[PDB]
Amino acid sequence: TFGYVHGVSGPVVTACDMAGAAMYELVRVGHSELVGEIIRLEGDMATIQVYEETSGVSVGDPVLRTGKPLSVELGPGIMGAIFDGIQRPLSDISSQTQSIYIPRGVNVSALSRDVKWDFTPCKNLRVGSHITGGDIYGIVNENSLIKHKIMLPPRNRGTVTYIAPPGNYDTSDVVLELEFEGIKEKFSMVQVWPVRQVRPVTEKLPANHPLLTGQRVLDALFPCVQGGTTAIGKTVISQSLSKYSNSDVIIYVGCGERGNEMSEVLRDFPELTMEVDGKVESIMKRTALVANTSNMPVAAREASIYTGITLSEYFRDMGYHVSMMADSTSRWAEALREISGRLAEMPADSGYPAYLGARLASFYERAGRVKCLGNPEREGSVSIVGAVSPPGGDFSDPVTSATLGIVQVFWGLDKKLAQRKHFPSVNWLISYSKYMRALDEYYDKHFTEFVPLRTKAKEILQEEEDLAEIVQLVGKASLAETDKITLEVAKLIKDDFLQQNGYTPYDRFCPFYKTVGMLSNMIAFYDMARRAVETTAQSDNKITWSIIREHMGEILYKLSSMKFKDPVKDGEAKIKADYAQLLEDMQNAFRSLE
Amino acid sequence: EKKEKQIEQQKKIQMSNLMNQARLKVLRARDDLITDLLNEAKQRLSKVVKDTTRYQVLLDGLVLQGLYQLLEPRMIVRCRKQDFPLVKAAVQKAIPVYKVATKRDVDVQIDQEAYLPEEIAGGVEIYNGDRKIKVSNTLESRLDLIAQQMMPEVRGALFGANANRKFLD
Amino acid sequence: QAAMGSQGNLSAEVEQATRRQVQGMQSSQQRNRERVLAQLLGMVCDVRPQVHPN
Amino acid sequence: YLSQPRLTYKTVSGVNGPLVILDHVKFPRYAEIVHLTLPDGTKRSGQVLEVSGSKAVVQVFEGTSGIDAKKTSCEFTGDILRTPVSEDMLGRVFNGSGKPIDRGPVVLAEDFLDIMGQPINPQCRIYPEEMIQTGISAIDGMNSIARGQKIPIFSAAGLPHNEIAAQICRQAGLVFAIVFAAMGVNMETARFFKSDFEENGSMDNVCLFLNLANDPTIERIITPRLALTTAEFLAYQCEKHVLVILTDMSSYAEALREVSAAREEVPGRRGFPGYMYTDLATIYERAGRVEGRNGSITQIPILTMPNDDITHPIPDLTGYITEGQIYVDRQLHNRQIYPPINVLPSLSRLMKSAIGEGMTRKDHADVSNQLYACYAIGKDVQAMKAVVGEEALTSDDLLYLEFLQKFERNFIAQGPYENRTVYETLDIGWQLLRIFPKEMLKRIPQSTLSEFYPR
Repeated sequence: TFGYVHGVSGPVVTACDMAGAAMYELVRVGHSELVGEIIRLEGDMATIQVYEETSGVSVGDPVLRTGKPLSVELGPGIMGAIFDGIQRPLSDISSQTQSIYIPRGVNVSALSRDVKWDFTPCKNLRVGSHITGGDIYGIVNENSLIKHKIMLPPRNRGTVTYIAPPGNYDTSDVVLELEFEGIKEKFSMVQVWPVRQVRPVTEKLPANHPLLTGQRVLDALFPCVQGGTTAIGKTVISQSLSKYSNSDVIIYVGCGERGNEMSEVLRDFPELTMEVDGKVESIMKRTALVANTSNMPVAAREASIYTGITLSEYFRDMGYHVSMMADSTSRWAEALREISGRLAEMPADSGYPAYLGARLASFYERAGRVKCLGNPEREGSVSIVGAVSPPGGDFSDPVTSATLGIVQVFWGLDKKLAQRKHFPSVNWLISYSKYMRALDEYYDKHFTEFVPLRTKAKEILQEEEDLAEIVQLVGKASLAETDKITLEVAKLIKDDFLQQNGYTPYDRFCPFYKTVGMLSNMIAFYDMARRAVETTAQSDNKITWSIIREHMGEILYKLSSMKFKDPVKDGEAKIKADYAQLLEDMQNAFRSLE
Repeated sequence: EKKEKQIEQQKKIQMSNLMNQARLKVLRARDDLITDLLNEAKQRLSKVVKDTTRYQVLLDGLVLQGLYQLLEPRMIVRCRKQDFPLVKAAVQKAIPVYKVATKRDVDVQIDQEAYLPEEIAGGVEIYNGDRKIKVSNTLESRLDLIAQQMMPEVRGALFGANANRKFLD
Repeated sequence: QAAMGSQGNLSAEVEQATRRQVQGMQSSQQRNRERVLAQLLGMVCDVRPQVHPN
Repeated sequence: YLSQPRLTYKTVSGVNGPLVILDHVKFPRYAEIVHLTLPDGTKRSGQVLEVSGSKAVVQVFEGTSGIDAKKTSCEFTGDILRTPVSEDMLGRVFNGSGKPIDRGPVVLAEDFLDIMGQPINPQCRIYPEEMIQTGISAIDGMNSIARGQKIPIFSAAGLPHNEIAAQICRQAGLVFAIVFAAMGVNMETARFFKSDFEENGSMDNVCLFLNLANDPTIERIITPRLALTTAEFLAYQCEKHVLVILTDMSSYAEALREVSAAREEVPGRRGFPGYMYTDLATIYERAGRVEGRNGSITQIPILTMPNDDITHPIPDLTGYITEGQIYVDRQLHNRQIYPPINVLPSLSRLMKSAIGEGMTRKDHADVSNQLYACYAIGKDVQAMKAVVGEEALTSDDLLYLEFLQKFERNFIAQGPYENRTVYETLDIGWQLLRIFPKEMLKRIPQSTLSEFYPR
């Protein structure tokens, strides 16, 4: 029931007199209730990994034992809240203490126990019916948007002997009491699930709906579907992906990033607005956060990825389409490197452990569209977005090549354009998306001419990477004029189409008609240029690429002006009314040449 | 017109050093007021050595405060030649207190071979058996402990509180 | 003569600024050097022995 | 209060490098402060790195030379390392341990703050949005700094990184205390920041912590902690604006690799310890604004990349904690450019929301994005000129080489006493963008080109 500190070294506390304590269960190290897990057992002792800085713990200090592993409180009151790695609400610590500091070993409920939520049961149930795990026994209007379907915890079943009437309840008032073989158990609105155990589900379905991002890269080139696992101002693309998704729940985490980058999140996220049926609403009515800066200790950083995926696994099981943004994945593996370095564990490659190919695997493979466990016919889905952060600009670090064997979509920055910002780039040697065949039924239905555009837009780019090595060696001399165009539309795509300034108001979200509209006008220009060379080639009036630049200098700026269209201040059919006029001036700019 | 600019720049240094030695004169003359405050408190603590009954219930705690810092089976007390009739009357009062506390046994004696200096002005210095660990609570180690932790309150009481320190008291 | 003369005459107000606040901070010392000395003698004579982690 | 008396030990059961391993210690506390007395009578102080039952491992600051097992006292204070802070330490010169070397008195404390830091809730922090006009056109017109940004000056050995920094302290202001911390610097650099702050007449606002090159090495672990604790006192309790200058943060990590070597942990990347990320994140993250307090800490550390490698573990782990960086390169230093600031790997992650309409000017964000793309292109044409020669270059690529001769002399190259405003920097930046015709500025929209280009 009780222990004593035998010795500390950083965040590694060795405690004596812990005979029957388990692995990965929590304790309370020290006089001031610092939480900490158990990562070893040596006869009578137990080596503790601590989630707070241990400066000031003496020997002989009490180590109180809990009977549970590391777990989160899943219930009503998650939407809008901001958590750390071990799920302490930073908005309830900023008011209960009235101070700007987080105390050491502070204890507060992760969900507020005083506020009253309205309860409305499922209407297909009665007093005396059989209930099983995952069965929804009540719906709570958490806010205007997200109904909060109270479900039974998995590994629980019985027969209903008491269910609460429709009224206002705080999260401790007992609603359900199921009868089992003998034992009866009384239930609440808050369930407790361990952050390293996967929440059970009946079936895992193939994913087929496109998850639409805001970037022109990975919407056109490397697409992602509702349930896929992607990876990638790596931190300015990451949170500009989370702020513009078409999901139901946004679960942003930050796994060890800069401090004033966490000040930018909690300033822009409440002030964002999202349209609903007539009204507009704030997006923090559907968005939970996990706030972990690099300032915070290294064990609590590692559990900030498990805290994010267990929140998004709970809201999947209601039937929603959540989307988890797992920012700074390589800072999470850096927490695993430092944690195992304190335990004298033999590192395999570059100081990283050997189980890094399993710990990153035990995260990404909780995604995917599922058929939810329980009777009222639900279908949920989690889409995981990573954010890889390779050290030193070298792409053979052991976090990338461990991720390549796990994820389904992957796009990474270039080799040359890593220290100098040209954002985004492509890196065709490892970039891929295996959902390119699984999105052809969608593409012919709604856009129906984009897939002929994409194969040519990948053909200009895959041919310029051949020619750029030879212009760096020959120098534009062994180039017939039909290839000096492909050097220049690929310069026009990688500067104007692919390159997206995500922190300007006119490009923080690029809708998919605008991406196809931007791609239609360039591939039309490539077909009108390469006919203006090839039809006047062997005889005189040889229209080269040089002649095209002098007379059409104002039109290639206007092709570089297609990204300055704001998709809100301008219309949807106003942008398309200004793209076709660029086509009718592009068609009238080669009739002057021929 | 370069020797002109050289003097004006050097005048900025001569202004800055006369303004710098102004501060350190004040801050030394503040640190002399504290030094004569502890010097005033030491001799007023040298009128607590007198009256022999207030000092008797001061060594009663000062001996037992050594016996709770180290919990050892053998300890020895090293005191002055003057008040050795008082430390013998102060050690024996602790043994009924120290033994019912902690449920331990003990053997405590007093050094007769190497006394404290007769300038220490009171206090006791409890060793253990092998003389390797030592607690030192004279009146001067008690003065130079509680004073160093009370320089926040001594500064606010003697020379007025800071005006621009808004938060945290 | 305006460089040497505007140093030493400024060095008069350097040494006149200090004596105004040296005499100020030692006039506030004598008011309550008995509020502190009733305190830091009372806490020296207030020994209280304990044993914190068993 | 600590009203118990302190246990003085004489049980030193092993010395090994910079460590002293005691034994028979009665309930030792982690991160404690001891006070060792050597046989000859001198005193060093140390800190506990590990307790295990009855034995402690003391990290002696001034090195363990002369410390034996027989007559070496170790008085355990029973407290973590607390520094004395006040407002009258603005104007003093302390050494790397916090002892004064201005021939003056000790600090009379207003409070006792724990030097290791106590972290701030991210929910109650203000985002740094108000821009600091630093004068220098390369770190203002393209890499702007806000009040509260942690931003290092990456440099190497020999480059004028201590003259670049002292220029910012003369020129910082909006569009103000200084807490300087010298770690392992030479005598001629500490002579330089002193004589610059003396001559400027701002010595009543500067608090210098000097750990010179012959000052002991393991004091450099606590020297940026002793300086930043003063800053977090002067900014959050005194409501002042603080500029913290941590020069040669490379000399932090070589004294941290030193203490982990003889401790024999698991070494990380290039022999540096495992916990180097969260240790520099302990230091760099003590910055920014908070809610309800009008003070701020703007951090400018200074590095030296060894062999000018930006992929060394000191600038690569610093670039993951701080918000942008300022790069000082060697190639522009040989070409007599001051300041030699390479804007291609430089960055300010707080520039995007600190500039714009209503803060500086309408066209700030568009000029810097175009001055980026012209310098990044004309450095590629210069490497294409080395292959095919000067003759095989088109007439719209004798413009990009025209830009580089006028970018690094009229915009970058400044002179150490120019206080160029944020409007004077931009008005330089448009006469460089009139080098090109209007139909090549492809990063600037039509709404700003119709107003700002033709003059």
